[PDB]
Amino acid sequence: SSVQTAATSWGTVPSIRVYTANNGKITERCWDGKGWYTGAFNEPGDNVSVTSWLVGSAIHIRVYASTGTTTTEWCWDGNGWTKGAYTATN
Amino acid sequence: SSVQTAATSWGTVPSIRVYTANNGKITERCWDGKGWYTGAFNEPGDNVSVTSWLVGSAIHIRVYASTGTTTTEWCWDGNGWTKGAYTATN
Amino acid sequence: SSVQTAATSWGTVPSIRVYTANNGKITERCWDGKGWYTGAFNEPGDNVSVTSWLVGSAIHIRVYASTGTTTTEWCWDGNGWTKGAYTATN
Ligand SMILES: CO[C@@H]1O[C@@H](C)[C@@H](O)[C@@H](O)[C@@H]1O
Ligand SMILES: CO[C@@H]1O[C@@H](C)[C@@H](O)[C@@H](O)[C@@H]1O
Ligand SMILES: CO[C@@H]1O[C@@H](C)[C@@H](O)[C@@H](O)[C@@H]1O
Ligand SMILES: CO[C@@H]1O[C@@H](C)[C@@H](O)[C@@H](O)[C@@H]1O
Ligand SMILES: CO[C@@H]1O[C@@H](C)[C@@H](O)[C@@H](O)[C@@H]1O
Ligand SMILES: CO[C@@H]1O[C@@H](C)[C@@H](O)[C@@H](O)[C@@H]1O
Repeated sequence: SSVQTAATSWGTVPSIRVYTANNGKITERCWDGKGWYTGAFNEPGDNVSVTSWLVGSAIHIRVYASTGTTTTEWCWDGNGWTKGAYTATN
Repeated sequence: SSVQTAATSWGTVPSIRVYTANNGKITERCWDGKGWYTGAFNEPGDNVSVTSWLVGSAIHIRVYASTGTTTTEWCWDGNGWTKGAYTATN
Repeated sequence: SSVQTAATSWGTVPSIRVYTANNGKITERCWDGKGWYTGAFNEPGDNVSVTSWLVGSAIHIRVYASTGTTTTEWCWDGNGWTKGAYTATN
């Protein structure tokens, strides 16, 4: 019905990422202290969750995008978004 | 049908905040080690996400509240809740 | 019928937990740096959120599981999942 969001943040600036699932597409908005901008994340899904962790100053993000019973993990490790090994039996 | 929640926590006590979206209104329950109480956050939304970060011992919280395609950011930085600069274009 | 997910992570290995609400049941998938495996968490809910915090190297997790207007908190504190004191009046 309404759009569905997930958010994560890191450091003390801070950096924030907000994922929005909207009519079966998930997009990303980004804050690194200098204003909101559109991020590179673009994947299909009706539902989104996210978690992230720092290794020093390098951010690692995992976005979990679901359509039906299939959840697909997407990984940011500094070098673009790549499909992760996550599987489930839903 | 069911209500929809988002949660964040910080420190080692810990402090926890649970946001619940219910029939278009989001409310807040709080734990700081001494029992659950109703927090000050009260905003419209059908969907809620949240993230938080520490700057030293000072907590900062961002709650993302959505109704239809409009997501509104709310900010706690120690001194009450204020509308954030987040915009999307959904 | 789309599933709904929540995620948390900790440390820098990292450890990740992904909770999936699916036809009124919430299940758990786990990563601690080897493969993905099925976790012990199994509770009723149409909606799930989660937060976690470290006390030293010991993980503490709180999962908020909602069915209708009733949100139930589940606690991992290193030995097993136990019902938490969380209440709300939804
Ligand atoms: C630098 O690129 C921005 O930040 C990264 C951590 C990701 O969230 C990416 O999609 C976004 O466009
Ligand atoms: C190195 O493996 C990648 O990162 C791990 C933290 C997990 O998210 C895994 O599913 C992913 O493919
Ligand atoms: C001190 O006030 C309590 O904690 C703050 C961090 C906020 O979550 C606020 O809504 C709540 O009432
Ligand atoms: C300083 O700006 C405020 O805090 C930032 C971390 C962002 O959440 C932004 O939208 C908000 O207006
Ligand atoms: C050791 O047990 C595994 O990890 C714990 C932190 C919990 O996530 C539990 O459900 C899971 O099976
Ligand atoms: C010790 O109390 C347990 O842990 C706290 C951090 C809260 O989650 C509370 O609801 C729970 O019963």
